[PDB]
Amino acid sequence: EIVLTQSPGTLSLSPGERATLSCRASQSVSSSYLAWYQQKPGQAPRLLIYGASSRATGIPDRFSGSGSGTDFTLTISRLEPEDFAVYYCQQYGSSPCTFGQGTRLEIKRTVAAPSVFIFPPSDEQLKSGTASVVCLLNNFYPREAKVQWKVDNALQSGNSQESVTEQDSKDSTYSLSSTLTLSKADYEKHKVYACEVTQGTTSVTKSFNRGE
Amino acid sequence: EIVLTQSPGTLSLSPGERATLSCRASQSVSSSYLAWYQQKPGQAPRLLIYGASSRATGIPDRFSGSGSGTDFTLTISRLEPEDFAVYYCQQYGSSPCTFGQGTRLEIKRTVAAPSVFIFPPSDEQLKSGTASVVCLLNNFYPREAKVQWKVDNALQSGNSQESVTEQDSKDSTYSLSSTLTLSKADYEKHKVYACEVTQGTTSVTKSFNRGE
Amino acid sequence: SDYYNRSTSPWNLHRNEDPERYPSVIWEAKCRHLGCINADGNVDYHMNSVPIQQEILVLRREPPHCPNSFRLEKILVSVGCTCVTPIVH
Amino acid sequence: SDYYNRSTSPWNLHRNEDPERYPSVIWEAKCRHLGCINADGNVDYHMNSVPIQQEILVLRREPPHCPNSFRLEKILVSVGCTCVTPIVH
Amino acid sequence: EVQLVESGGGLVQPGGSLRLSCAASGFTFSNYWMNWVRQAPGKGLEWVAAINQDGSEKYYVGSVKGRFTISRDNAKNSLYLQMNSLRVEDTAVYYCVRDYYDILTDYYIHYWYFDLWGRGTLVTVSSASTKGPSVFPLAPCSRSTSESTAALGCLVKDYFPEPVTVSWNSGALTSGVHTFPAVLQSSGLYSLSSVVTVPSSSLGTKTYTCNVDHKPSNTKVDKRVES
Amino acid sequence: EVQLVESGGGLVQPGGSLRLSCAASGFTFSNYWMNWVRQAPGKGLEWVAAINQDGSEKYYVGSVKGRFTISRDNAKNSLYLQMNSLRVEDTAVYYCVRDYYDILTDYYIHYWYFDLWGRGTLVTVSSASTKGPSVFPLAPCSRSTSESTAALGCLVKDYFPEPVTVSWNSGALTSGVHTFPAVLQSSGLYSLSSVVTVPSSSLGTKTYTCNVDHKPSNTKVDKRVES
Repeated sequence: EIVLTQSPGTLSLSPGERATLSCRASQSVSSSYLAWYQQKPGQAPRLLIYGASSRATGIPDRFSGSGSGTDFTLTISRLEPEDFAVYYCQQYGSSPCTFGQGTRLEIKRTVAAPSVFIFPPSDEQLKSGTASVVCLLNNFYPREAKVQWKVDNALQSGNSQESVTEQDSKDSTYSLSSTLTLSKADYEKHKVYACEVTQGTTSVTKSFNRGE
Repeated sequence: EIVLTQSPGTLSLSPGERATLSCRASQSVSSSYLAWYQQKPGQAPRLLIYGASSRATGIPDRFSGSGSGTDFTLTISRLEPEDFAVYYCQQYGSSPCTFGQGTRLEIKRTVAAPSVFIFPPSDEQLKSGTASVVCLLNNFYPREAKVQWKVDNALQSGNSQESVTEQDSKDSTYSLSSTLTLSKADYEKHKVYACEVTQGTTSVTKSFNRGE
Repeated sequence: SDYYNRSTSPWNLHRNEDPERYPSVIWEAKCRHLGCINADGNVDYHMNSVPIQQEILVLRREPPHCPNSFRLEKILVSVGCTCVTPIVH
Repeated sequence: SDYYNRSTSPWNLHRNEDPERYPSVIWEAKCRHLGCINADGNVDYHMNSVPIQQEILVLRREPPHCPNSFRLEKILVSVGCTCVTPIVH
Repeated sequence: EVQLVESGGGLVQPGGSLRLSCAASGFTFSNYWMNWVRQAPGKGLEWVAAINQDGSEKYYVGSVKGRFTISRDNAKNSLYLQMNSLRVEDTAVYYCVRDYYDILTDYYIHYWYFDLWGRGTLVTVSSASTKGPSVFPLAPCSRSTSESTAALGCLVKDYFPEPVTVSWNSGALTSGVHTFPAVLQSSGLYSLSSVVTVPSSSLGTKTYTCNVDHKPSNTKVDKRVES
Repeated sequence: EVQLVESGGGLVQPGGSLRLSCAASGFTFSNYWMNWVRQAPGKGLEWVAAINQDGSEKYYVGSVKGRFTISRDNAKNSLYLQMNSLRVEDTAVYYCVRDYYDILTDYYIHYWYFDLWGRGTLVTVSSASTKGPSVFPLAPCSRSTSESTAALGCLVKDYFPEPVTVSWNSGALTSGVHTFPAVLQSSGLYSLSSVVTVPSSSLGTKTYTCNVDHKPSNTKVDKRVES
């Protein structure tokens, strides 16, 4: 079964630039039967390149295909906003057909610090025996950032989960929800809840006292 | 292609004992289509077991076959001198047929120290511009032993080669030839040639002076 | 030949003779599996066993029950399976 | 069907009609390779492409050059290749 | 206008059955080979099955052996997938796809690539029962002073299966609204957050309400966040 | 009496050809499938090719693609292997083998295992020319005192190809004689040693001669070792 490995896992570039996408096959792909697909969050894939180098019907000139045997390249010469999506390669030379694991093309821009907000749990949830502290990191760049909950100064681990939005259509930033999750009995024994965000050197810390 | 791995690489046991030989298949061997062959030095292989458990025509009761799928065993319950040979497993359930890399069954007995002899090169070879110092390790047990040439006390490396006999039919020992190989110009500049053998604790050193 | 049992796409044979149909000796080839039997002896379902069919001529009486000369009818018979893949290599 | 081009054991067809031989429409199947084309599209020689042959009935005049009723002769024709292995699975 | 419409998704228990259906509108269905390609939430693309023009041939991925059955109906212009004894690992969005074919002379040449795709349906295989969301207000410890730009939100905790759709003030509030992808808790239930950052001068004037719509459970929570 | 006799071995240059022949004596040849299985000096067993009862089928190992050709002659009861464009890695002892067959009802069942083998021929693929051995005496620095059991030998240096056969005193001296397997020097030529340990009282009475027989070069060296 041919195993397609794509490089990089994720590619941060700015519109106007040239994107160079790699698909490495575990075995020689017969008669260069390799296709490339584009996939925007929430939508379904779209065929771009076939037979390693041929552009599909409608696909603009800026999309280019190269490769033979085991190494295959997809190139987008002068990047436009609508080109920032996930990219899969697929082979149709060996049975069964296999796909690459994907490479997302992200819109690289100026660093931005999030606007950190900390929301305490509601007295509605408190009567249900569970405490949920959410921290929001509003509009920031790049995706990487480190949130670390602190309860009565003690650092938390194993009791949090987070989620990140897709890249903003207009400002190209990222937002991040983080949820600490404790028992009502736990929360009711501590006064300080702090959400700590770290981007590079800086370490912003939004907080609250239980009785406030 | 099924890959058969046999364990151990070599098995030292004494006649009367029970030998337990292992053949591990990289994939499930179809309908337990596995054969076992015996091979004595200089002779050609001989079929012993077929269909993982069936003894071939003429093969004595002491030979036993076990296994299914990936793990297969060959057992010789009460070892006799004529059973000490190399053993290959072969599969015939997957195309192509592949063999195990082999497991030799050696006649384990009492430790014996070699009778170390050092022969200098002849004046016949000396006029041909090359010096060859041979050290013989006569009749010893087990096979393992370490020879280390020494020239004017300096330890030699990269200029020696050795060879070992098959296991002696009568006394079950091993003999070992070792050849140091130098230029005539080299040999003619040093006086002490020593062959150093090491078995366990002991380190016997046969030698000679060039002019003797 | 024993190709029917040693093929990657093995097939079973099924003999027949309809009350008027001739010859009596016609073994119809039927595929054993959907998939094919790989080199390791396992069935791989990204490949398919397909029967190769042949259009040929068979003996038939019209009007029926006649031991003389008449017009012979059509016959569609599968004679052996082969292993196919969706890829045109 | 395009099985001839999509099989692991692909075959080419060769049409023929000897001066007296009938019917004229008979395409003799010949194997493309000794080995078989694996899933990766390569030829593996630990497997063999073999033609499946069928014994059937063909039109022949005896005495020759006759457009009437006579006795039909024997015909040995390969109609499609299959992939075999030395192992009976 | 040439389209593919999947249907048949939904929550199933481990051991269950489902039948996905795909309506192939705007083209002569009989001319193409079809396939089912799945995508686990977040993970990549994976081929499930393939089918001949007339169904003469049915190709399958190893993992779905004798559990899944592809089938078609050239008269009803539809493709189906019969999913039996479903395992949790079958949780994915299934796409029905059209296989590009070419014609050199009088010979049809099928290629195992997909020139047309569908919207795909989400199949969820879990033991968890359908649970409507418990919706909570995300509000700063105290309005007073705080800052000039307030954040407000909705914690949509403990819902199953996916999806929910959050909306602000009956979809009038769209600007600077961030609805976070859901994270599957340790309880096997999803939780998510919708947030809005409004001028803190607007609080005490404008009311802020989020519209949590959980169609798998026909639940709809409309929650007013108060500072 | 049922036997297999290989012939056709010998030194070949890289790029060369050879044809191995195997005489299948004592059984009806047409009934069995045959194979060529090679063994590099010291290394293990490896299948090379296989052949049908009538030659209808010819199976080959990947490494020998379009370079080797198995063939038979049921009338001349023989099996052949046509080795073309030989590479150094082809250096090995080649065995011709008989494939076990069974008959359940009226059906022949071939099994890919070998109930009968031959003695095998040694094929050597190298650029090195045939070189006769340079034979030297192995004798203690000085007879006098030394010990009671003297060792004596023959250094058979720089011969090609293999084999040599060493013998002592026209094969009269067999007891306590050790002929060492040859080691392939850095020059691509073999060297080996035959040794004998005799009572040191015998020296000065008995003469000791070794008989180095290099049949690939029709050379025969008879050397007298003197203390």
